[PDB]
Amino acid sequence: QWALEDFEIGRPLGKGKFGNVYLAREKQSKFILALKVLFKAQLEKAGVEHQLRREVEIQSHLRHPNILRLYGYFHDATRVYLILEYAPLGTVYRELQKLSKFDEQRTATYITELANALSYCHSKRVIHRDIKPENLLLGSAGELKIADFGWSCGTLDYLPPEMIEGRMHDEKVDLWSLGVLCYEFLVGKPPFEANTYQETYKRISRVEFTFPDFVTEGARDLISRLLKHNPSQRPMLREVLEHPWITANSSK
Ligand SMILES: C#CCNC(=O)c1cc(Nc2cc(C3CC3)[nH]n2)nc(N2CCN(C(=O)c3ccc(O[S+](=O)=O)cc3)CC2)n1
Repeated sequence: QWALEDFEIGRPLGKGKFGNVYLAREKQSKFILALKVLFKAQLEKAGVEHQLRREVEIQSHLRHPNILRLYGYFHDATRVYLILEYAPLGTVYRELQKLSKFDEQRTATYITELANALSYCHSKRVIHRDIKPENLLLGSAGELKIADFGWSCGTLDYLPPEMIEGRMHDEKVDLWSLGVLCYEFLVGKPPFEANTYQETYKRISRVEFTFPDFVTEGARDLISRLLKHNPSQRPMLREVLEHPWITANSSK
């Protein structure tokens, strides 16, 4: 229903691996949106042609203030194009490099907007992975918005134990990500970082992490409760919005 000639591309937002994302205005009536171009190259270098083709199928059937929108897509002879919502204030990874580490007010609010988005995703029967600071955009008001979802290998940093052990995984995976994220926001780095898979794999498998002095109790109690090896004993996100440290610092 769309084509490359209903759009006017502007400032290059990001130059990535599978393509580029540009600021674009729908010339029909001047709508500001993010337009990502995925070439057949790289994409056809892997079998991800229909791998991230069902990912777009999941994206469209997804409406949420904290979930980045997918308006549509179309195919070229060289590439494919994705019409996405524009997030004025970049990624959380960028804000994280400038501030190095977040406080408790900001972090508690981020895991709140995330718990809501994940809850909606589970109610809509959607399992998510990959969720990391590189995949989180800020809106006009700093509204957190999750992206990618093409994954709905690489750096294991944000993968749960059951997933790397090649075993079974369910909805409780997103509550491990919530734990790893909350740590990274508070500390500045993921709780299982390293220089290799074999080390990170061991560390993530053994669930071996430590706390800097400044990260406080209530935050420790939440990161700890969230980062249990077994898929159970991890609170359902309904219970994570309830946590005292969360509520005592969050926004709504
Ligand atoms: C500071 C400041 C002001 N704002 C920005 O500086 C700012 C705003 C923005 N607004 C957006 C983009 C989107 C779309 C979902 C893209 N919605 N709202 N995006 C970015 N980015 C996104 C992309 N960036 C990447 O590094 C990349 C990632 C994957 C990727 O995959 S793809 O297969 O090629 C290829 C590149 C890095 C800068 N940066």
